[PDB]
Amino acid sequence: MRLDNATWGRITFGPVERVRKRVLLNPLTKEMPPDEASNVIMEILFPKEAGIPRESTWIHRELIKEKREKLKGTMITPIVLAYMLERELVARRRFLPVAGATSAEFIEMLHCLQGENWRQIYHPGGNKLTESR
Amino acid sequence: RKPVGQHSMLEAMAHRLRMDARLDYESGRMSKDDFEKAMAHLGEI
Amino acid sequence: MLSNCPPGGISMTVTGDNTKWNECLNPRIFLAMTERITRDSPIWFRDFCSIAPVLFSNKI
Amino acid sequence: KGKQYISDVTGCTMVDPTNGPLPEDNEPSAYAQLDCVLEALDRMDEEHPGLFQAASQNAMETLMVTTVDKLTQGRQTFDWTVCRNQPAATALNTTITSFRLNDLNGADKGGLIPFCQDIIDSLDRPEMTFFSVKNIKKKLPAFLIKRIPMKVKDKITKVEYIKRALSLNTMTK
Amino acid sequence: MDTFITRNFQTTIIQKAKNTMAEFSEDPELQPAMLFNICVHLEVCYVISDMNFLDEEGKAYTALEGQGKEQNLRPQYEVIEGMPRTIAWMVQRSLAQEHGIETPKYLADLFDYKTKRFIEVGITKGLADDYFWKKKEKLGNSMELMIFSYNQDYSLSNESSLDEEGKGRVLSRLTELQAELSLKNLWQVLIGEEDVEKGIDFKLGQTISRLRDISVPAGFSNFEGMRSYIDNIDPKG
RNA sequence: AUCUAUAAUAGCCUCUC
RNA sequence: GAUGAGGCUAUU
RNA sequence: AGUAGUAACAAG
Ligand SMILES: [Mg+2]
Repeated sequence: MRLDNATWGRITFGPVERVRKRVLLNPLTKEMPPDEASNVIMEILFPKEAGIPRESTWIHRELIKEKREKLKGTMITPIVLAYMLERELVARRRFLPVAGATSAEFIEMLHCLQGENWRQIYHPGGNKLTESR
Repeated sequence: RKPVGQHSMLEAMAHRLRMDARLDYESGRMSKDDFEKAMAHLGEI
Repeated sequence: MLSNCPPGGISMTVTGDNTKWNECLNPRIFLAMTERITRDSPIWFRDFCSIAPVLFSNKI
Repeated sequence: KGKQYISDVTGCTMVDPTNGPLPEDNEPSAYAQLDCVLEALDRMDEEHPGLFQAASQNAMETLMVTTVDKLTQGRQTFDWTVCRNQPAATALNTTITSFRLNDLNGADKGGLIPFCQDIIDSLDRPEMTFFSVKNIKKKLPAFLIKRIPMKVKDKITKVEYIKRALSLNTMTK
Repeated sequence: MDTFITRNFQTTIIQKAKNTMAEFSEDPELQPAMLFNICVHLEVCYVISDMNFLDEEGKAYTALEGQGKEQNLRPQYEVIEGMPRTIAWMVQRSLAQEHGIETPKYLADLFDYKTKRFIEVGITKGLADDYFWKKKEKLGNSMELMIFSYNQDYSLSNESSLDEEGKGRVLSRLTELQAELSLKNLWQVLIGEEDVEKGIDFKLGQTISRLRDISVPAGFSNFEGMRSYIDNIDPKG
């Protein structure tokens, strides 16, 4: 949907200086470190065999309930749902060469945004955060 | 998630099945006869 | 390194590989390295780190 | 050109080039000098205060929170019970079972430190009992030889086990 | 020392206490007092857990002689302590999930189905009320806790869930234990506060020690000389 | 300001004559 | 018969 | 034969 609801500007030919930076690959509505995400996933899908109720999960308690509301009667294998939740929560950050656009919405199109000798104007769809602006 | 424990797999599985049977019986999932059979099997193990 | 070159001097780059890198490195030197690195560690950890070079010194 | 002797543990021929004579030409030389290595390490330490201590502390903590199953993450590993190559998990499980045979139950504690202590103690056992694979050969006319492997108990001495534990299985890349 | 514990406490109690200490990484020999405390705690837990049984109508009834095994189907109380941490936590989480109650932050000692509550039974040497309040400091109302003492002092929680006969039997068993340990001259053994620092142990055997000894460069007799040389000598220049 | 944190399997690339 | 380490990638 | 190249296959 983000790709489809996108506008493409002009393409310019000229030098492009790209710097290798650690950037987020895909946008996430909610982002937490892998340990916190794993704890939240265990609470959502396997509450019985979850272990110590770590205090770090407190902030996400409400969220857990929401997820337990959506997956109350799902006949999908629990591991696939767990990895769906990891995709939606766990962040993938990689060192990539970027030039003037590091937001995750732009990293998805990075292959099309620019090379070493050309720039492509791209307007991703959806909504953007105030912090990025 | 990698399970953790220094006890045997048999003991963990037996305790898990005992808890499942007891909670099913208390919640009405399991009737009298099936609960008795499960308890007998667990005691035998 | 380029910015640190003294003014009016010359900076030269050597592209090099080490010949017989594996044949010439000695596990005893690695035991000495492990002993030096774990200077301020508890004795048990020092012995644990020393085990592997000791095993490699007597490899078959 | 280093010191040649006979190993008192295995009886093998051992060559020690460290602290040996300095090379007199440009041929490859393994005669590293301990004093120079220590001087280089001291220079590294004084360029990087606290680096060695921090690294040792981090490694100690990681080892303290490391489990035996970490050894299952490798590829084909040398199995001493069968003197072959087997998947890392298979070799680890076979070693654990053999240790259980020889009164070595450190792996049950879960941590890697007890398992390595078990390995160290196993190096001291006067005799080692394990499970090995033996092939039964049958004549299938075509005649061809059909191999049926099966598990059988086996025993080796202290020296044979020590040599096997120190053995490296070589192949071609 | 350990002979009294083995003779008095059953095999299961000692086994579970040893397993719990191993989970907590405490050497039983260096701390026999903790072993004894865990054994008595588990003994009282089982004593209370073996006094009621739920019936077909979901009401508690006592136990007596002449009853068959079939009649005793589901115990009134479920025991949490004396079990591996993982299994106990799984049991507690399952009970909380299936009884619509939030999981308490700390592992409980017993669970009562009649009142559907977690009970933290404790043993104190001093004032019962002081220990009761101190345990109240952690959660207070999330887990109704009851404290017993060696001086026949009890602090039952607000919601009493036991009769006088069981409390009297527990106190009598504790008093008998006190008498037998006093006449056997073991009270001073337990009272002693002897807990020195304990850390990881990694000892080297004969074979590995000899391998390390012959694994040194030329000019060193053994590994001890190597280690001293590395630690002390200055290689400058 | 991504520094933290990160289960497993498989693949591709790089690193004795 | 096909190893160790590092990086990236896909999947559970 | 051939492939191939410091050692193999050309069925087991
Ligand atoms: Mg090079």
